[PDB]
Amino acid sequence: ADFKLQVIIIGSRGVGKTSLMERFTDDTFCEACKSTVGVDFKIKTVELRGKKIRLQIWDTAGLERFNSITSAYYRSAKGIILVYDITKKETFDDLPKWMKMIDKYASEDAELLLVGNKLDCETDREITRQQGEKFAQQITGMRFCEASAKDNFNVDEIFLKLVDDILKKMP
Amino acid sequence: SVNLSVIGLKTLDLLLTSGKITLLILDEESDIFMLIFDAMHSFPANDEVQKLGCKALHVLFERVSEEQLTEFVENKDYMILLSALTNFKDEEEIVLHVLHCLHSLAIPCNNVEVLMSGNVRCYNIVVEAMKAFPMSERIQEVSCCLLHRLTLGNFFNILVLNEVHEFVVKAVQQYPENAALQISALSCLALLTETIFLNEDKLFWLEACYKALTWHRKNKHVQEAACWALNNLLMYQNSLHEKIGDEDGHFPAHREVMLSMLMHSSSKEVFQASANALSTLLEQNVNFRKILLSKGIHLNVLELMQKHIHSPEVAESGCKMLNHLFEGSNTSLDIMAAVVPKILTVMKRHETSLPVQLEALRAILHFIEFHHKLNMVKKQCFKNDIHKLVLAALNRFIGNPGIQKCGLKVISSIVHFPDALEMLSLEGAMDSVLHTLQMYPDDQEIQCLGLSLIGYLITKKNVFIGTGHLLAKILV
Ligand SMILES: Nc1nc2c(ncn2[C@@H]2O[C@H](COP(=O)(O)OP(=O)(O)NP(=O)(O)O)[C@@H](O)[C@H]2O)c(=O)[nH]1
Ligand SMILES: [Mg+2]
Repeated sequence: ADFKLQVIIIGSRGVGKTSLMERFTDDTFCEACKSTVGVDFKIKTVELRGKKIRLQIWDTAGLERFNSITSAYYRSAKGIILVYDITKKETFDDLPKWMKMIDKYASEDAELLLVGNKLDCETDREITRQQGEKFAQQITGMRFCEASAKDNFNVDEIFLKLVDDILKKMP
Repeated sequence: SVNLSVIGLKTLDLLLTSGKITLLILDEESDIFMLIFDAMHSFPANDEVQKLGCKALHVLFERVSEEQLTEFVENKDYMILLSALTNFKDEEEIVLHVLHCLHSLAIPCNNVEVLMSGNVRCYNIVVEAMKAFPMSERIQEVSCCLLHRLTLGNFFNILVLNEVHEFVVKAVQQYPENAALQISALSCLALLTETIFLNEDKLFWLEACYKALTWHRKNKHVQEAACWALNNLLMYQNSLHEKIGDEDGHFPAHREVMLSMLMHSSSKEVFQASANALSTLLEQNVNFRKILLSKGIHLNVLELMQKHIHSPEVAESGCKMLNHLFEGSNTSLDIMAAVVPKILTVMKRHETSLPVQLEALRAILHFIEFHHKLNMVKKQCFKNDIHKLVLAALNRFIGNPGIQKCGLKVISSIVHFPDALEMLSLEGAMDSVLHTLQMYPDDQEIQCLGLSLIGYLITKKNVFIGTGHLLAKILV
């Protein structure tokens, strides 16, 4: 138990954040995953860089009714992930609005990371893998990695490369 | 030994109740907890292997550690919770002990967030409180004590899961005699009332809290919790201010809060809670702020501040209660004459906290032949040295603009006493007004209030040549 981390995970409704959450901690997938009804922990302690680092994942809801509830955690969130889908450009075309929820409340050390969900059928994706790289035009924090919770593809390097760069941002 | 381990557990279940063999059992090379866990892992699906074993952990978890307790959430809690709740969702003794041991290990803060996580979810407590006991006292008492223990800074999980902010209320209204149930439930409800009213229902807390105020009269803890929950209810749902009162159909809760303040006088905590309770009572009523005045409660709260003189919280609350009490009360001269040096003693005893002087300054304003009476009144008043207290207070707090208005109002009021240009010139006041004027130039209210004071504190000593340049610049 060296440090406890405060990553948040935000994104649209039914995109797969609650899917992508447990695939990293409980390693369990389920197509019939119930949408989260608020904020929710998921504890995890990973030893890295000579330090057993604790991790608090805060899966937010995404629905309009639960916009104000989740707002109290961004000002204490250390890292910040944004997850978005591929069939639904509408799940992409509100990322400045999500950024509007980011920029109004995020702190200085919020290292953004975008992630396309469900990369199994990217040929039918409404969004190109380069469009997010075309969306990567934001500040130096913003990164990108397409992935898939179903195929369990790169789900660690989502969190790991983030928390590595977070601990890299740590002195 | 599926038939000889059960009797060994039965011997243990009878042995552990004696106590002081327990520490000898811990002081061993057995790892007795690991023995019990290996046993329960070895023998699932067995009432006697499960129930007697949990009754054991029930008393055994009371004295282990803080860190092995903090260690145990690795996978140990997993065995108990999972097997018992899931395997035995109808075995009342088992869920009772399962809630009991979980409540016992719910002590360390590093365990609570594990208990409120996504994998380990402490809302099986709700499933128990609904299903396994709709009519059992022991299960409800233990579960509600657990839920009160769970309330760390993660309130927006417990409250948002509406099966907690409601089920606790039904638990309160069900059993109105269990005192431990009261001091857990009302504390939990006072900690959750803000977040649950960020989202009739307000009728629920009030009747239960009133009956709890009346019935468990002799106990202190239940009435600290009661006055706390009532205060924190009415200060967030103003619509049922009208639902109480000495009139018919109402609750005369103010009488009960006054009585509870009078009873447990020796405890500062209950007086703190009762003072905030009476404050928020008076804050939205005008009939109440004459009866307690006629009931002499001001002398009593003065006595209580004279008792707990070395404690700033109750001083803050006593001045705050005086504030809402005298909010629009005509007064004879004898009142303020007796009162004031007690309050200045309260301030010079706690001459460090902004709020204990915020509310006190907000209260003291109300008081400021009959002329001879006023003469001796103000003379003894400056003998109690109001002026040093307030001027050094503004000196102490360049911030806190509320006192930076009100204490100025007080001084401008006091300057109509013949000692002022003698004693405000035997102590000095004008430079503080100047430093605050440049501190608060933009505030129109502070500017206009302090400007007459500027005109009331300039003598030939202060307007001596060279010293008027700052005054000239600040006036223009
Ligand atoms: N094919 C595929 N489907 C996925 C993937 N991730 C999520 N889904 C689908 O998307 C659905 C949405 O689940 P969920 O995790 O609740 O999405 P969410 O936006 O996080 N909802 P909430 O935040 O409210 O819990 C899942 O039930 C699943 O069917 C993925 O990687 N591949
Ligand atoms: Mg989800």
